[PDB]
Amino acid sequence: AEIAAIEYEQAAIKEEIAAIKDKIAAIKEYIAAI
Amino acid sequence: EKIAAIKEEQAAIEEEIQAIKEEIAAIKYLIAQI
Amino acid sequence: AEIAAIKYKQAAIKNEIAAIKQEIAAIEQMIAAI
Ligand SMILES: [Cl-]
Repeated sequence: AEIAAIEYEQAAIKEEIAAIKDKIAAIKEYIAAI
Repeated sequence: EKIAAIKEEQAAIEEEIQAIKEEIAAIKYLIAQI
Repeated sequence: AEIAAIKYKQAAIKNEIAAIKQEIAAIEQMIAAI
């Protein structure tokens, strides 16, 4: 159950990273515009 | 095996994070320049 | 003893992600400020 809990947490982390990557791409578009 | 799978994923995640760290720094550099 | 290693790494990654998220937030604030 402890290992499963860590797996669950790692999933949230990967999900967060994906969101971060999206934000970086969006911010780069803003920089490209200016 | 599950512990090993988590450990493998952490290597990849840490690799992504280091790349993100550089992207964030680049964004700040560019924002300051323009 | 077989899990502590990935636990330490997960905690570390969580802090890294939290720090990056705050950075992006401030960056977005800077954008919304302009
Ligand atoms: Cl993790």
